[PDB]
Amino acid sequence: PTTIEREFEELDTQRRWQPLYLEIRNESHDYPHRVAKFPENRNRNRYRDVSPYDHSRVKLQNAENDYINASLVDIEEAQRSYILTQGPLPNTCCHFWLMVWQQKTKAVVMLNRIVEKESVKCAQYWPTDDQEMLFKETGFSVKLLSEDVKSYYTVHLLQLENINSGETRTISHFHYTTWPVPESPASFLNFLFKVRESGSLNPDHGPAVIHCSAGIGRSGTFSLVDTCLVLMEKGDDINIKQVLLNMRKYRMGLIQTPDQLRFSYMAIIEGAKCIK
Ligand SMILES: CCc1oc2cc(S(=O)(=O)Nc3ccc(S(=O)(=O)Nc4nccs4)cc3)ccc2c1C(=O)c1cc(Br)c(O)c(Br)c1
Repeated sequence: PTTIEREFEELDTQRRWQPLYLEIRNESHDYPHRVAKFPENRNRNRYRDVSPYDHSRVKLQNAENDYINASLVDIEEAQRSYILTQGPLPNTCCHFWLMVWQQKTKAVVMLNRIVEKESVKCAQYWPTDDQEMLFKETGFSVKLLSEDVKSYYTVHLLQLENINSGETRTISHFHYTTWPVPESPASFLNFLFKVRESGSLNPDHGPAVIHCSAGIGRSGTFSLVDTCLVLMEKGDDINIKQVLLNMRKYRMGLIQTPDQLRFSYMAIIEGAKCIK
């Protein structure tokens, strides 16, 4: 039994998952997010209570308004860096692809459906058929090259084209389509390591773009499990609470429910076991 397994059982029998999440909420530092609250940036935010910090937000270079609801989450100890962003709005899809191009991003990880519970959680920012999707505001076009439909997720091969220079880039779109938290981390871990197998999270590429609806809940679960697993391969005894609080310095409110926190503990334990 490892230290993480000992702690996981202690929280389970003592039923201390909600006070632990309350501790993480109370110890979370607040950072200024002034740019997100500008009146001109109101239509660029999906939710009023979700904003990127000024010190870690991703800037759209050489644009009139450089703002996008996206945060660069850097973890130097794990040599990992993700871009956690919101589900693009119909008017911010052009900015979403401008960010992907400027940051040299290789893959996009989508952990939500287009509609969920009678509500649209994300705009259709990529084409579903052979028709080209134009984004004249930033000068980009997206074409669907291939699609691999699996049981719980779908992988779309996309072509991001700079319509002004003709340069094209292949983007791997990993779309997890069956997020309820899941009762078992087997499906989530196999989806995460399929993203790992593509080499998209490797340092020779730009930061991968992780996003759900708000980009803090399910995206925080994906980033926390992946980062903690990398830190375990380095032989380091990790403090999952401290790792999560450190990532919360780059984007507010990572992990939204105690169940998401408990699922992150399960995915880290089962993920490290599958390597053994
Ligand atoms: C670490 C990623 C990962 O973690 C998982 C966890 C489960 S689980 O929740 O059922 N838990 C589990 C399942 C099996 C074991 S086990 O260690 O007893 N068996 C095996 N380990 C490696 C190959 S067979 C230990 C824990 C299932 C599947 C996976 C899984 C994968 O699907 C997976 C594993 C590898 Br290695 C890989 O290269 C890729 Br791609 C995906």
